[PDB]
Amino acid sequence: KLAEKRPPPAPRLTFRPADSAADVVPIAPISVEVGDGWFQRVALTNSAGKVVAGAYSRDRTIYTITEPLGYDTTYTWSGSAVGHDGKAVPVAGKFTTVAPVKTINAGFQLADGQTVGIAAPVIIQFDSPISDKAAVERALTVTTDPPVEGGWAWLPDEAQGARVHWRPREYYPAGTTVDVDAKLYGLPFGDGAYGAQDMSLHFQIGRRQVVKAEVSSHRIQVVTDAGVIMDFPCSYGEADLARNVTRNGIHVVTEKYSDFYMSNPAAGYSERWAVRISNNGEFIHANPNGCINLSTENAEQYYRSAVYGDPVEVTGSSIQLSYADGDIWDWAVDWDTWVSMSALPPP
Repeated sequence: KLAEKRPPPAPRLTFRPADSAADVVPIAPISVEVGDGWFQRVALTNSAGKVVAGAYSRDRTIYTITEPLGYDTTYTWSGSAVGHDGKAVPVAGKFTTVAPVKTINAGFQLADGQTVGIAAPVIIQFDSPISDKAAVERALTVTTDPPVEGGWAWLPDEAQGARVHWRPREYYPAGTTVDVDAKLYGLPFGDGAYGAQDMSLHFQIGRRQVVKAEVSSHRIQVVTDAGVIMDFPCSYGEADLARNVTRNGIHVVTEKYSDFYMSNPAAGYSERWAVRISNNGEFIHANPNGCINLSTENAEQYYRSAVYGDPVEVTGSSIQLSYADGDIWDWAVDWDTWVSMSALPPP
């Protein structure tokens, strides 16, 4: 004659990740939901007391974290959720994120905001080898305006570590803007290594400028949208021996010196108005070898015009630019060879 009804349910809390889990990836989904009830308060702190941000998805059945976490850190839940009957039951729990075997840092070779020439590669250099290069490359997106075809390619690791290069197939159209996103935080690089940090880079391609360098011509031409703006007598390597041959193929300008003191394989010299076109010791500069030599006042005027990433098309030479010459050799190989240095299939 009285009640005899079985009570309304207890709230059911489901934790992702679950209580006491270790080796949790710092960008994994982190949540807490309640059925048969709604949350009254939820918070997540790390071991040091820093709240980690999150918001409740509607009809407060779920609370989700909205910022990445750290490595080798233990996180605790605190809160309560009220059931049907009105009594509140605690939201308490723990977990711990991964400590990686090592964290592999990386960096771009250009700065955000840089304006570069129509042949600049995007260079990402790491400070360790990389076991799962495909996993890392799949974390790379390049977005161009206008959109342009290109590819990622891995070069042989340097002493500092592995390194990957992005090249357009044809030259960038002058003015193109470039956005590079590397989502490497919490990404396993394999063999227990993890990305150190997400990286992003914004830069612009500058004015179109192409150097035409036909060795048999004893001239160099500098051509922009204004046409031939420089046609200089010059001279190239005598090509007696191989050390004095100007490499064939499309070079990239990297560095330039008003006034410079160098010593490295060729002999050793100190010069003026040098524009470096290879890490092998080739320059456009003044002579008053390997290099392209101009009069001092023609070397100066070119030197001022030049920009990182400008292409230098050398033709009529008998040794083609190569890995053996150091960076930048990315334009000395056909496209099918470039897509073949991707750690992924070749669409």
